[PDB]
Amino acid sequence: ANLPTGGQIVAGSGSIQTPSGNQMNIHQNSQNMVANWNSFDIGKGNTVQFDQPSSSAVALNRVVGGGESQIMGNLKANGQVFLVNPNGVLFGEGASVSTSGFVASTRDIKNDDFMNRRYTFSGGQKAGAAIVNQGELTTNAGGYIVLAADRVSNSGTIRTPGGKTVLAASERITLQLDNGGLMSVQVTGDVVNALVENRGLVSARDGQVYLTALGRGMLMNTVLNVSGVVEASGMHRQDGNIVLDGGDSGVVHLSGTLQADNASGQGGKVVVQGKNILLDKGSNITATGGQGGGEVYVGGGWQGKDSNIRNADKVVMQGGARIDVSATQQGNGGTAVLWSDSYTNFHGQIGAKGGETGGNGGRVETSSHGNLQAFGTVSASAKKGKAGNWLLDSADITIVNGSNVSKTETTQSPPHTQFAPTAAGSAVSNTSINNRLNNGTSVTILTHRTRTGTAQGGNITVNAAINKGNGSDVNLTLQAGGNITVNNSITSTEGKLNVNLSGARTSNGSITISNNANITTNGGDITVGTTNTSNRVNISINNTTLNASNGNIQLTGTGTDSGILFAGNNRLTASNIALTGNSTSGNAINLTGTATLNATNNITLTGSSTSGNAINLKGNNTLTASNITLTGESTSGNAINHTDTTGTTTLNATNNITMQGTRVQIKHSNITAGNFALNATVAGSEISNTTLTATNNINLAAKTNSASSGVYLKDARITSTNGSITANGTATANGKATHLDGNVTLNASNGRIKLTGNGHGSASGILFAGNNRLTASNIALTGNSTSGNAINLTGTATLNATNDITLTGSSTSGNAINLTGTATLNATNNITLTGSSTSGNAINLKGNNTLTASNITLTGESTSGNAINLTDTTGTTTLNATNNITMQGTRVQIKHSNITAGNFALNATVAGSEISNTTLTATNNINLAAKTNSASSGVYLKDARITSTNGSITANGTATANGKATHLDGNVTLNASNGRIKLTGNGHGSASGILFAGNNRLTASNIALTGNSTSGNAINLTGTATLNATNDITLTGS
Amino acid sequence: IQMTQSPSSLSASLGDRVTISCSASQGISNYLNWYQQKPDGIVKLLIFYTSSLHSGVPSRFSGSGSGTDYSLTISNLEPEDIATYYCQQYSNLPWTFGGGTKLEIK
Amino acid sequence: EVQLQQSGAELVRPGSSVKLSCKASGYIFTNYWIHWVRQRPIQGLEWIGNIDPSESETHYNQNFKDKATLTVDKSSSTVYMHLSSLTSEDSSVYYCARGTAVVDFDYWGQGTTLTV
Ligand SMILES: *[C@@H]1O[C@H](CO)[C@@H](O)[C@H](O)[C@H]1O
Ligand SMILES: *[C@@H]1O[C@H](CO)[C@@H](O)[C@H](O)[C@H]1O
Ligand SMILES: *[C@@H]1O[C@H](CO)[C@@H](O)[C@H](O)[C@H]1O
Ligand SMILES: *[C@@H]1O[C@H](CO)[C@@H](O)[C@H](O)[C@H]1O
Ligand SMILES: *[C@@H]1O[C@H](CO)[C@@H](O)[C@H](O)[C@H]1O
Ligand SMILES: *[C@@H]1O[C@H](CO)[C@@H](O)[C@H](O)[C@H]1O
Ligand SMILES: *[C@@H]1O[C@H](CO)[C@@H](O)[C@H](O)[C@H]1O
Ligand SMILES: *[C@@H]1O[C@H](CO)[C@@H](O)[C@H](O)[C@H]1O
Ligand SMILES: *[C@@H]1O[C@H](CO)[C@@H](O)[C@H](O)[C@H]1O
Ligand SMILES: *[C@@H]1O[C@H](CO)[C@@H](O)[C@H](O)[C@H]1O
Ligand SMILES: *[C@@H]1O[C@H](CO)[C@@H](O)[C@H](O)[C@H]1O
Ligand SMILES: *[C@@H]1O[C@H](CO)[C@@H](O)[C@H](O)[C@H]1O
Ligand SMILES: *[C@@H]1O[C@H](CO)[C@@H](O)[C@H](O)[C@H]1O
Ligand SMILES: *[C@@H]1O[C@H](CO)[C@@H](O)[C@H](O)[C@H]1O
Ligand SMILES: *[C@@H]1O[C@H](CO)[C@@H](O)[C@H](O)[C@H]1O
Ligand SMILES: *[C@@H]1O[C@H](CO)[C@@H](O)[C@H](O)[C@H]1O
Ligand SMILES: *[C@@H]1O[C@H](CO)[C@@H](O)[C@H](O)[C@H]1O
Ligand SMILES: *[C@@H]1O[C@H](CO)[C@@H](O)[C@H](O)[C@H]1O
Ligand SMILES: *[C@@H]1O[C@H](CO)[C@@H](O)[C@H](O)[C@H]1O
Ligand SMILES: *[C@@H]1O[C@H](CO)[C@@H](O)[C@H](O)[C@H]1O
Ligand SMILES: *[C@@H]1O[C@H](CO)[C@@H](O)[C@H](O)[C@H]1O
Ligand SMILES: *[C@@H]1O[C@H](CO)[C@@H](O)[C@H](O)[C@H]1O
Ligand SMILES: *[C@@H]1O[C@H](CO)[C@@H](O)[C@H](O)[C@H]1O
Ligand SMILES: *[C@@H]1O[C@H](CO)[C@@H](O)[C@H](O)[C@H]1O
Ligand SMILES: *[C@@H]1O[C@H](CO)[C@@H](O)[C@H](O)[C@H]1O
Ligand SMILES: *[C@@H]1O[C@H](CO)[C@@H](O)[C@H](O)[C@H]1O
Ligand SMILES: *[C@@H]1O[C@H](CO)[C@@H](O)[C@H](O)[C@H]1O
Ligand SMILES: *[C@@H]1O[C@H](CO)[C@@H](O)[C@H](O)[C@H]1O
Ligand SMILES: *[C@@H]1O[C@H](CO)[C@@H](O)[C@H](O)[C@H]1O
Ligand SMILES: *[C@@H]1O[C@H](CO)[C@@H](O)[C@H](O)[C@H]1O
Ligand SMILES: *[C@@H]1O[C@H](CO)[C@@H](O)[C@H](O)[C@H]1O
Ligand SMILES: *[C@@H]1O[C@H](CO)[C@@H](O)[C@H](O)[C@H]1O
Ligand SMILES: *[C@@H]1O[C@H](CO)[C@@H](O)[C@H](O)[C@H]1O
Ligand SMILES: *[C@@H]1O[C@H](CO)[C@@H](O)[C@H](O)[C@H]1O
Ligand SMILES: *[C@@H]1O[C@H](CO)[C@@H](O)[C@H](O)[C@H]1O
Ligand SMILES: *[C@@H]1O[C@H](CO)[C@@H](O)[C@H](O)[C@H]1O
Ligand SMILES: *[C@@H]1O[C@H](CO)[C@@H](O)[C@H](O)[C@H]1O
Ligand SMILES: *[C@]1(*)O[C@H](CO)[C@@H](O)[C@H](O)[C@H]1O
Repeated sequence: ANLPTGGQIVAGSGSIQTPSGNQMNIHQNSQNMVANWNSFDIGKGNTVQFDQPSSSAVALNRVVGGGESQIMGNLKANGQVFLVNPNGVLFGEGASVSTSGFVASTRDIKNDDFMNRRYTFSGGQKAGAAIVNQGELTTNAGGYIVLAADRVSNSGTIRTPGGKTVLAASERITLQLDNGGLMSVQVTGDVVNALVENRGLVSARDGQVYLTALGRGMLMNTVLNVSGVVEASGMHRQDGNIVLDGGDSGVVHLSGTLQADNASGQGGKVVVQGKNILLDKGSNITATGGQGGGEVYVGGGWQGKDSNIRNADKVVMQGGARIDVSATQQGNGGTAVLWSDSYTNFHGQIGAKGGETGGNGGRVETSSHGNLQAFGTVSASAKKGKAGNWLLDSADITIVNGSNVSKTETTQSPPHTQFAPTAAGSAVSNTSINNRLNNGTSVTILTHRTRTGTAQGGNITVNAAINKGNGSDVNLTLQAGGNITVNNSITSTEGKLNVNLSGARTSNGSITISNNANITTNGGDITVGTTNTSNRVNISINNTTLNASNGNIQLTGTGTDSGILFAGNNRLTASNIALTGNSTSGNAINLTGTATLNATNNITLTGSSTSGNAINLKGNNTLTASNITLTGESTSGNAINHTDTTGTTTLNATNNITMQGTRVQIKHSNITAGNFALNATVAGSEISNTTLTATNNINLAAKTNSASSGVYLKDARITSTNGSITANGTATANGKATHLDGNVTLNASNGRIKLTGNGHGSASGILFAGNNRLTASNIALTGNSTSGNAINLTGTATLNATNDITLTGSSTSGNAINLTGTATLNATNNITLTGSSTSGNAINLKGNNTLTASNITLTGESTSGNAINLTDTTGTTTLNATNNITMQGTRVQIKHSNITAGNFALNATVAGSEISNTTLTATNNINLAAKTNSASSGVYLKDARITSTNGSITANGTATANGKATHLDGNVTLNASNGRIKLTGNGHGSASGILFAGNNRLTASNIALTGNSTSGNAINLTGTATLNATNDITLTGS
Repeated sequence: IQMTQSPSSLSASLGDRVTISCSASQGISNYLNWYQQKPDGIVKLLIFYTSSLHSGVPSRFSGSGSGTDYSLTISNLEPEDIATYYCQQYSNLPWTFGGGTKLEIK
Repeated sequence: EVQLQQSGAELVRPGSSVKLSCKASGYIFTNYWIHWVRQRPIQGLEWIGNIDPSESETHYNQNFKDKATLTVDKSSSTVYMHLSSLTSEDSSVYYCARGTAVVDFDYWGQGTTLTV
């Protein structure tokens, strides 16, 4: 038997008695008292009992002599017991302490502080003194056990249910008590050779465990070592059910098991912080929960951004080490975090599985601010809930094949040498991420550029295939601050693999998918851009196939020299392929090689460049989809240039196409569309060497503000099997509103053609050069201009209308309708040419023109010129009409013409009409009316040979001015053998009536002449006249 | 598209150099007509396009400008000119008109 | 000369409807579109809509989209402006104009008074 000796009460009021050799009793009366002891030793079988007024009653046993306290017996108390021994304290095997609160400390506490309930411990300890616990230390519910020393070891068991267990190794330890319980502990001050080791069991269920070790040196020496069992089961305490701290120095080598489970609710919170933290093979940190997983933190918080947890410098997870935060029955999985600031080597297993009967998967983050070695396995799958996430973040990360990276975990591994990283560049095994996609867990990889001067620019490099042949729908997002260089397939056969190769929100890098890095998603999305963050990211692509199957492919990014560039042979199969690009000097979209963008629903390409081209396709690119839309804007270049001396652009729309841009320069294209439609709004468009076939309506609208022609077609064959072509050109400059050139053929066999050209200023209207073969069931050409021509067909033009042809023009000073070339306007039912002018001519046929139809109706108005003018010293105008012909205007001048008609009718209302050198045949009546108000002739016929097979020639001239009312001159021949000839001439002033000169042969059945003049000759047959009639001849005048 | 006129009214003397500036909400290239409405209610067109005379227009009328600013000038003022000069843009649908500038004599 | 004859003064109670006529002569009726411009009292001019007699194609200002309607009769060379649900606010002088495309409103009608 050995009981403490030298007991002397220094403060407070209490008695010390020894009723037996093995029994020692202390009676406490005051709330606080300090007792100084020469030696505090309890032998085996000896009992030291405290008799205290309450559970909050306070007793202190400060050892002031002897050596290390040797406690082998049982110490029991109804209140709080504090033992201070600078020489250290040892609890042997079988020793038991059971108090309402117990503190063992090697640091002395002043008496004045103690009576004032100020529990602070600092200094006064013997160098190297340790507190070793091999027995059992237990307390009542709400009790606490604290061991603060230079070194603390617990090879026995410690049990503080519902309270706090604190093992600190620091110079100054501050304890805050209230109402007999422990509220907080303040641990500060580094000490030499600090260490707190726990090889036994510590259970603080529904409480907290703090194992803080603040060391002065230990560059690589063990400052904290837990190899036993630490249990803090219960409710998820926000301060953490288990909290470790390695201080600013040392290595926290943990080999035991930490448990913060909750069978009935949410698991506890486990936090492990320090400088260097290594978890051994047997580490079993578990934070599972019945109603949802807890939380685990190794080296810091999420992304290291939690201010309550120190960020570790290096964290190593040896193979076989396990952290489990998965839900057990039903609920969401917890969070497991591995953060370091320099180097993280991870080889262990992390479980963040959701509840089996319900709940989503947890989240796992394995990120290092410097070098990252993630080679272990992670499981955040959910049997019923959504997939979990395995997040990674390093300086720069490169995916590698397999795990044969000469890792140093257990073989040829001296102790704490794993804290010396060797593999520069944050390699990640593709095998790990392969299993992550295979087990229904998302993978997310980020970087972030470090300070300037390092080679860690924040890049991602895929140097290994990434596959997913099993599991439910998963995601995989790679968002770096540098490059997204991909040089390996990312395939998925089973399920969906939604790839998002994003750039960082403030990234200044680019995305390159080359070396035939095919990405198959078996229905998953691919979003290589960001979407709208104005994130400057180039998307270079070379022999990369993007198969989305049933997913949607969206690429976005802005590149000053090249927004999105395509090279080699690319294939992109998806429900919707949406390309969006921007540039400043280069091409916003630049497809150089073969690009086969096979889509089922919609292709959309969008671009905008200040000086370069928005959309610039020069490759052998094929784009087949239901709806393809190319929208671009360019200030100095081209919105949509597809020009290429060798490359051909094939477009196949099952439904319709729409292209928009400032200038749309299409070229060498072969487009099949449902309802094609361009729209250029700045610099017009150009269709050259294309064969654009569309089942239905085509709408080519374009406006040009430059000298370039608005709708410039050259060697284009544009057909509409069932619809109509409607073109709408507008030129505000000295260009042409609509310019047709070269071998152009337009077919609208069941529809219409409407070429509308609105000139401005000196601009001409619609233009025709070369050979233009427009075939349609209805042709309509509309033009409007001021000084140039509203409508002009200088070049050969062929028009075949099953129903009719209509031309309309309005020219202020130029010619409204001008035909200075071989025009062959064949039509079945009707042809009408309407024009109007102020200074120039309304209709001016010059070249060799033939206008075949059943019905021809010309009309025009001119203030000072000639409305209907058909004359050339070489050109011959032929009009072939089965039924009536009508010509109406102010002046009608027909020369060198050869007209055939069923019926015929001129009508001159202002300037009279002139027919000369013509051959006009019309079976039925040839009524010619003309009224002139100037000195020009009313009806002026010369060298004309007019024939009426079955009809009657009728001329009716009125000249209010002094011109000839009806003047016939030269070789005029009139055959009306079956009808009547009636020429009526009304002169005024000094004007004559009917004037006959030259040689006029008027043959008919009945010949009637009528004249009316005031001062002139009513009828004046000056030259040779010859009238042959079979019934009678009538002449009258005044 | 909104049209701007300034000043809303102007007073001057016979034969004085008259200038009616007409600023636009944006660059409308040259889609500008200068209608002159006599006080009775007859509305003509004087300068279609920025500077392009109409038929019944004396040589005194002449415009200029590009982009956002345009002006119509009557070189010699005679009492026929007294009217309100609505400058009209037609670049963008719907077409709009100016606020009118009455040209009063003094 | 090219003339744009309209109807005389038209006065109705608010909430009524009036069909304004624009009769054109001296030019090819199907060679230019007819315009419709309102001069609000002491507030500046405004464009209502146009109809092209060639095909009766119409573009309407959105403000008058439910307020006005245009009809054309090529036989009489006339374009008829229809209105509905008139108020005192719309009481103004309504002009019809001969619009080409590049010449715009080179001739205006005499104008009718619509007091409502
Ligand atoms: C405690 O820490 C030491 C460090 O060397 C290790 O060897 C033991 O295995 C562990 O229990
Ligand atoms: C975690 O616990 C398991 C089983 O309890 C053990 O196999 C691992 O070694 C330890 O890390
Ligand atoms: C993910 O799934 C794979 C199946 O390939 C399994 O091998 C891994 O153990 C698991 O993590
Ligand atoms: C990532 O790779 C790029 C080349 O694309 C290099 O410039 C950066 O230095 C590196 O971080
Ligand atoms: C990844 O692969 C690239 C070639 O694609 C090589 O240059 C790097 O050294 C490697 O890490
Ligand atoms: C990357 O890892 C995968 C595992 O799916 C392997 O197939 C590739 O050979 C390696 O590059
Ligand atoms: C998985 O991917 C989908 C899109 O398919 C995204 O909405 C979810 O946020 C991600 O988990
Ligand atoms: C992307 O790649 C470029 C080289 O073009 C490098 O300079 C940037 O640092 C990285 O983001
Ligand atoms: C993309 O890959 C899927 C895999 O199921 C295949 O069905 C498609 O035909 C291919 O384009
Ligand atoms: C890339 O991924 C991000 C999330 O990191 C998502 O917001 C963007 O929509 C996708 O492009
Ligand atoms: C596409 O592939 C070819 C050869 O197959 C290579 O020359 C190009 O560099 C790459 O883009
Ligand atoms: C994906 O596509 C590339 C060409 O872009 C091809 O080389 C691969 O075989 C395919 O899987
Ligand atoms: C990538 O894009 C940058 C501008 O963002 C351009 O300067 C480079 O030439 C291009 O490769
Ligand atoms: C492509 O986008 C269309 C938009 O209507 C959608 O209906 C399809 O399901 C998608 O693939
Ligand atoms: C970025 O890209 C978008 C998409 O077209 C464009 O609107 C912005 O102008 C350009 O900066
Ligand atoms: C289009 O792409 C090519 C690459 O072949 C580049 O040379 C041109 O500058 C860009 O416009
Ligand atoms: C393509 O986009 C159109 C709208 O532009 C949508 O209506 C279709 O459903 C889609 O395929
Ligand atoms: C597309 O194919 C043509 C001829 O087949 C070749 O000349 C172009 O170079 C290629 O883009
Ligand atoms: C997109 O294409 C579909 C047919 O695939 C059509 O129904 C839509 O109207 C169009 O926008
Ligand atoms: C357009 O694309 C279709 C497929 O829908 C193809 O059959 C036609 O031959 C091509 O014109
Ligand atoms: C494609 O464009 C046409 C043009 O009329 C429209 O009718 C279809 O609805 C759209 O898909
Ligand atoms: C063209 O557009 C029409 C509807 O406007 C659609 O019916 C045809 O299928 C498409 O080719
Ligand atoms: C051109 O595009 C515009 C929209 O900016 C549309 O209003 C016109 O109808 C089309 O010709
Ligand atoms: C269209 O093609 C012709 C001859 O094929 C060439 O002369 C033009 O320059 C191009 O636009
Ligand atoms: C005009 O002639 C050229 C000669 O090749 C032909 O390619 C075009 O199709 C036709 O318009
Ligand atoms: C074609 O475009 C003109 C303006 O250039 C417009 O007035 C017509 O209405 C449209 O058909
Ligand atoms: C245009 O042509 C169609 C049939 O082609 C006819 O029905 C219309 O009367 C004519 O204007
Ligand atoms: C229309 O054509 C004539 C010659 O036929 C020419 O003299 C005019 O200048 C033009 O407008
Ligand atoms: C051709 O023009 C005539 C003139 O009246 C008209 O009646 C027919 O209907 C049209 O085919
Ligand atoms: C009638 O038209 C000819 C050319 O066809 C022109 O030379 C004359 O000046 C005009 O009166
Ligand atoms: C024009 O020709 C057609 C042919 O039938 C006739 O019906 C009209 O009366 C005539 O004007
Ligand atoms: C003149 O016109 C007739 C029918 O009007 C036709 O048969 C002849 O061929 C053409 O010369
Ligand atoms: C042409 O005009 C005549 C009257 O002269 C009429 O009978 C025919 O029907 C029309 O073709
Ligand atoms: C010429 O016009 C007449 C009526 O004047 C008509 O009957 C004949 O059919 C047409 O040839
Ligand atoms: C000639 O034209 C006039 C129009 O002034 C018409 O009234 C007569 O019927 C026609 O012969
Ligand atoms: C002149 O005479 C014709 C008959 O020849 C008559 O139709 C016109 O009305 C009259 O001016
Ligand atoms: C050209 O101008 C005419 C007016 O003569 C108008 O009817 C057409 O709509 C416009 O294209
Ligand atoms: C694959 O890697 C090679 C070598 O670095 C590179 O040349 C290719 O561009 C890339 O796709």
